[PDB]
Amino acid sequence: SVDQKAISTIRLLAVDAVAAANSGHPGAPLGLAPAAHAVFKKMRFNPKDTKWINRDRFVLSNGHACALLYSMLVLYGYDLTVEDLKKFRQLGSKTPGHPENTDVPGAEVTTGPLGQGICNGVGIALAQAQFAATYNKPDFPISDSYTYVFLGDGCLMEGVSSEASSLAGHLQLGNLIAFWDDNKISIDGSTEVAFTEDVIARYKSYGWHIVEVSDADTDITAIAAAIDEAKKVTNKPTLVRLTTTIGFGSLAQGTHGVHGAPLKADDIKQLKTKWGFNPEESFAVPAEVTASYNEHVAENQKIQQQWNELFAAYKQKYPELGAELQRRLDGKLPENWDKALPVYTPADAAVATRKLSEIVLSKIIPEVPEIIGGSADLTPSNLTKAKGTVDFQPAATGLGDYSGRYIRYGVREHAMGAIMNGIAAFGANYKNYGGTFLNFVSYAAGAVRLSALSEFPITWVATHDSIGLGEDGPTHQPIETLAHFRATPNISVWRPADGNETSAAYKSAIESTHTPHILALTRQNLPQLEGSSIEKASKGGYTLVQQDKADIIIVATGSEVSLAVDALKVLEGQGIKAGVVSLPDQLTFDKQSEEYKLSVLPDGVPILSVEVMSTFGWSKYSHQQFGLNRFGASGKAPEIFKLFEFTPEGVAERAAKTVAFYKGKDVVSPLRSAF
Amino acid sequence: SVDQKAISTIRLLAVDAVAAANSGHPGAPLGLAPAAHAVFKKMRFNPKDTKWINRDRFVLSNGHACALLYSMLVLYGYDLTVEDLKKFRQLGSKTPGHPENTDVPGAEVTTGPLGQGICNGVGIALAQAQFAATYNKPDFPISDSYTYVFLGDGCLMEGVSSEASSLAGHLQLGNLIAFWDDNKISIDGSTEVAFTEDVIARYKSYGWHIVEVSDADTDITAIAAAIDEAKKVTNKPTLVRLTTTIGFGSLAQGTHGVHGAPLKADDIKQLKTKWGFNPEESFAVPAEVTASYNEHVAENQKIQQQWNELFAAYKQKYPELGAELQRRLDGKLPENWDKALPVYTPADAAVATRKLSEIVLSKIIPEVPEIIGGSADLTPSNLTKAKGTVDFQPAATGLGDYSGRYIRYGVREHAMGAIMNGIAAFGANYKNYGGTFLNFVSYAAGAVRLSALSEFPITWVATHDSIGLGEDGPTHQPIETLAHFRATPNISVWRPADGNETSAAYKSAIESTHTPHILALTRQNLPQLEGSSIEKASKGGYTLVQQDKADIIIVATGSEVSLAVDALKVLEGQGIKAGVVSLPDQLTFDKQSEEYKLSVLPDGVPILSVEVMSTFGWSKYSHQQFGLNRFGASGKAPEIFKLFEFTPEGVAERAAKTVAFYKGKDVVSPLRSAF
Ligand SMILES: Cc1ncc(C[n+]2csc(CCOP(=O)(O)OP(=O)(O)O)c2C)c(N)n1
Ligand SMILES: Cc1ncc(C[n+]2csc(CCOP(=O)(O)OP(=O)(O)O)c2C)c(N)n1
Ligand SMILES: O=P(O)(O)OC[C@H]1O[C@H](O)[C@H](O)[C@@H]1O
Ligand SMILES: O=P(O)(O)OC[C@H]1O[C@H](O)[C@H](O)[C@@H]1O
Ligand SMILES: [Ca+2]
Ligand SMILES: [Ca+2]
Repeated sequence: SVDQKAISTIRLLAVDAVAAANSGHPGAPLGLAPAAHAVFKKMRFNPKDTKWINRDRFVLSNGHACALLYSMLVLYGYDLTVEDLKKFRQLGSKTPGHPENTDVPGAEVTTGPLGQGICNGVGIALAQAQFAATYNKPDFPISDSYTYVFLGDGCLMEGVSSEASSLAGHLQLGNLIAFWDDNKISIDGSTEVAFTEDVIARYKSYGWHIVEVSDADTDITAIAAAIDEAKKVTNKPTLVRLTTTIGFGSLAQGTHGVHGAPLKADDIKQLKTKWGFNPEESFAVPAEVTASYNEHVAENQKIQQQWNELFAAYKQKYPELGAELQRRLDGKLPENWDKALPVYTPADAAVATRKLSEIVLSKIIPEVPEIIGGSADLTPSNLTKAKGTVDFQPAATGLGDYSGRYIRYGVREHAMGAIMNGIAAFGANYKNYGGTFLNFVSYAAGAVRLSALSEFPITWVATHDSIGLGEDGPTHQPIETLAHFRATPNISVWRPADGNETSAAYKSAIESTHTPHILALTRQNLPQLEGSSIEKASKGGYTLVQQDKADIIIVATGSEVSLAVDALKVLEGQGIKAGVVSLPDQLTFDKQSEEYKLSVLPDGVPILSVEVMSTFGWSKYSHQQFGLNRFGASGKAPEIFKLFEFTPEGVAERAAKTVAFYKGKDVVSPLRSAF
Repeated sequence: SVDQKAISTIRLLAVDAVAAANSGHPGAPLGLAPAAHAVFKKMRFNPKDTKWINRDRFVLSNGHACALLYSMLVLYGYDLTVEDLKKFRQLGSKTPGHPENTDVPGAEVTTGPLGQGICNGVGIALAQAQFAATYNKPDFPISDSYTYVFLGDGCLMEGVSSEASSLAGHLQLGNLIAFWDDNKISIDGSTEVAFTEDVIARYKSYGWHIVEVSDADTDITAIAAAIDEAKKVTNKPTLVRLTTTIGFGSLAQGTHGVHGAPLKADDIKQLKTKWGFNPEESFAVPAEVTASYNEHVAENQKIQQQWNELFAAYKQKYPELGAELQRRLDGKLPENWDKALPVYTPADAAVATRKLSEIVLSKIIPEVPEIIGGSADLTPSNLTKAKGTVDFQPAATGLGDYSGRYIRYGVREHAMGAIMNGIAAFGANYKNYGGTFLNFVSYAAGAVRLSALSEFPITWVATHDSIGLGEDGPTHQPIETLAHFRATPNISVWRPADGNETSAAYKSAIESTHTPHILALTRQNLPQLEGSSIEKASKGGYTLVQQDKADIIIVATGSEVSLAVDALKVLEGQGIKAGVVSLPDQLTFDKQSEEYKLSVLPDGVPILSVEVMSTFGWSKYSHQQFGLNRFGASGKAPEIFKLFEFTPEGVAERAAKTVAFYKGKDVVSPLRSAF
């Protein structure tokens, strides 16, 4: 049949791609080709419009199997060709060894790090439910799409998927349909060696619906029926158990050897002949298969055409919502939304930057409907919920509604991070955030790094940033955390000092389209600074206190800017003139012009950095660094600052030593380099 | 009764400690006091010998509840007093806001970051089973101890606990007995808002035994009986569901408000009067309670006395095993064990450092019985199993035995990290390791940081360290990873260049008693270096190529040392004389004398670093840094190195630019500083 020919075509494209690269993973593509064929036949999508907002989404959580995904995209006429398949895993190609959303048309997210994709799918489904609740009206199903996810045993072993699956079941996300590749093989061999849990029983315990397909090597009728069944269960996410043979068809099927290396050439020959293909030919695409797939594309394009007319009619019937929806689909924030950002003067009271963050959110959430977010069980500590908003919950619970804007993530930082990536991936201009203590953003590093690589504008509201949190002690106090994330490409790490800087940090975070943000915020109160503004802080780094005859410039962030200002006064009594630079985001600063940066960190003057955590990175901006390179302590915060000499006098002492160290020396800006 | 008085004493000590600090968590201590009383009465321990190897272990995974733990330790006469309780959460005290094994007598591990403790308990239990299988003989139950863990809803939400619980069930760890504080409250309020899964059904799906105690506020008879029942189930870990009221007894019991802030003074008064205590008195310890607890200590000390005689008799009956056991309990490695480390010459073949690591393990595992370890489903890629060894599995499976030495962790990096901490915490000189790709050590950051804070000598075998891995691409290629861990206090991050350096890295890792190790190892082959040795590499940094008239010194690690040596030859043709420094571990180097360090990185010469990942930290050792501060690429590894100009010519160009940049300048060692 044509369906059988399509499945063979998919299998052999994937195998041939791996063969050409002499690298990659043929096993899961061989095992999952029937399911991929069946799922894509049920999906609504336009290969010529990858951003249609009512498309079904597909996520390959077992991203090593990407030769399968690329084969589907090629067969369906996405902007990816057989010539691209021939360049699988080759430098600069459109077919990298794991799928990257920035590079691969039809890759919704970046997968390969196990466990992430299923969580991303939870986030796509969460966003779809919130979006539909916000916009759908009687006779106007603006959003009614599904989220289909493939995942393997490795994803099921990774704790992040447990977190997201518990939460998805709680949230009754009925438009999520996941498929477990139940092939009983991982890299170390049989799953009997390490993974003997009853997966199905676990998923039932989360409140998921289950469908089992006992012969997923051949039974596409049952896979299609499983999808139909899942669609009828509107209040539970569904897990479809696909019992497959890894490497189905290979001489080496059902073995770990078929997981992650190219097949032998003789094996590929016998695959081709058993399935009616020419063993002398590679990258065959039978015209029957193209025709069948094209029929499905044409039908999907007519569905999108009708959706476009539905949307036009929606804009007439619901003028205000229609304009809002249009704006969001155009990727534009509300005009002058930023006029809602709070502004402060030096006469205003001292405030913790966690509380300043609460106040920002309180003002901007009503102004910008595409902002949603939550906390990982730290809502009253991170201060991440705007008073008067409703939680995102299924209405059946009585605890919220899908139109809600505040997500109770529970104690699930890693899944929160990956779910945020999924919400961003949904599109529609979602600007979403997640709160935890800065030290526990580290629990989510797997996902955070992918926010950066995937270029998603997600935001971490990361409070309790330092030893300033006090008594909870060294298990809670960041040391390495900012260095880690600043050393990751494409992460803005804002550490605002005061009210105006906190508003600049949010302006950046919400306006972002390609760069994730971490906002490092304080437990303790900080004064409003003389010289701060949204305008200046928006440059990432700026001259707070200009001193034309400076003996030294002190560069600082966050809670240490006020400390630097106080140290300036101590230094004046010692006959030393200091300037102060505030550096609320190193990435934003780095992106400014060379001349702007040199106006902040000029030649001819020693520069001392002050920040109460690792000194790593700080030599980019300073000659000497005063930081904290040991773990913290459990005590009242001011006593910890005193212990480590982060006091006006301690900073002044190190500033005076720095001035003395450079006496008789020629000093150029830390911004200078040899190459 | 005396038991009722003990429970009230525990509750009120905990409440009074929080009150004195005006900080901390009274709710879970109030709810768990009955269970703590019951468990400690069943436990065998010696307050005067915290390291007795056959003690039962207790772990407080919900570490915020530590006022409870400290109260138990005080009541039982550990080296912790009521005066220490009065200094709860105060700078420098023995009663920090979360328990720290380095500081608190009777704290087996450091908890507070949720999810970690239960995983640590899995590791303690894994070690106990391996230890017992290794040493026990007929009539010689050298090891027969239990591992008791308290955990809350937060630990159950964290994915790391799912990973460890799946694995513990697979491993049939019958001496693990965990207790869930089922109080239906977390920081964000009712667990109904975020955590509605059927926990018990999930634990059954992992192969755990369950006991439910419906009134754990009062029913210590049922809690004791649950322990007895758990002890009869020898092939399953047990979860005991303790249905409690958070803050039991408080006016605010059963609310989130009682979780994490001090009680009101009037609330504490009514607690005291309801329980027969003086509301005017704080830190009361009724002498009846002390007497009852002392009886249990005296009985436990007689048990340890008899164990000591058993051990003496064991050494007579089993002379070889007895001497081995003695040596391990003395904390000493075998005499001259390091003579088994492989040594190489520059005439030997090029080898990947992952393969050199395999070879080291193959030689030292037979020599050093206290080495055990595993991989997170990457055994044939990390090369972490010595041929001929048996896996750690329950014999019932036929897949291994508890005497085995190789652990199949599955795709569970975070739990692997926390389990390693538990194995180290068991003691008996265990030197344990865990393999994954370096980029996915980041999944385990929560645990890795605790290895450092807890001072545990665990080892990560972290292969595929860079763009050198090639085709798997940027989702797999570390950039930020070494900077992150080097910026964490107390982590040795070894990046060996060749065979001799790899042996030095293992010598350090195995000899360690207080410092975790990460060994960053290559996929690709590297040459044996002229000038390397175990002796020199053991210093962390050393002069590989000395050049008395150097125009520049190139400092490098790992795969980039050979690159630097090749660049030296290119520079010679340009009339530039270079020296080369190899810096296999920055922490070990930093610990050398100032004079030694200056012999490696002298004044008066420009120094260029070369390492194919983040430049963060490198200014400690260099004036200019050539690194990789963007994500990688999917392609053949040599082509990626060429793309980013990590070639002999690219290094030479930057070296020549560095020499030119410092012409006419006075250059001092990067090791110099102003303070
Ligand atoms: C977080 C993470 N850890 C480790 C790996 C390395 N890795 C790639 S695939 C795989 C396991 C393969 O098992 P499974 O998901 O069952 O895939 P299948 O063998 O069925 O193809 C591992 C451990 C990874 N990609 N991501
Ligand atoms: C990894 C991590 N994330 C977040 C926190 C902050 N935190 C401390 S206790 C807690 C939750 C309390 O819930 P539970 O464990 O049920 O404790 P109980 O309220 O019953 O005392 C949270 C989120 C933490 N300590 N560790
Ligand atoms: O005063 P906050 O810092 O907001 O919160 C106090 C504690 O309450 C919660 O357990 C938090 O995790 C803290 O440990
Ligand atoms: O050749 P190796 O790098 O050891 O392993 C090749 C692949 O096989 C496994 O999926 C690994 O995770 C890799 O992606
Ligand atoms: Ca599998
Ligand atoms: Ca709880």
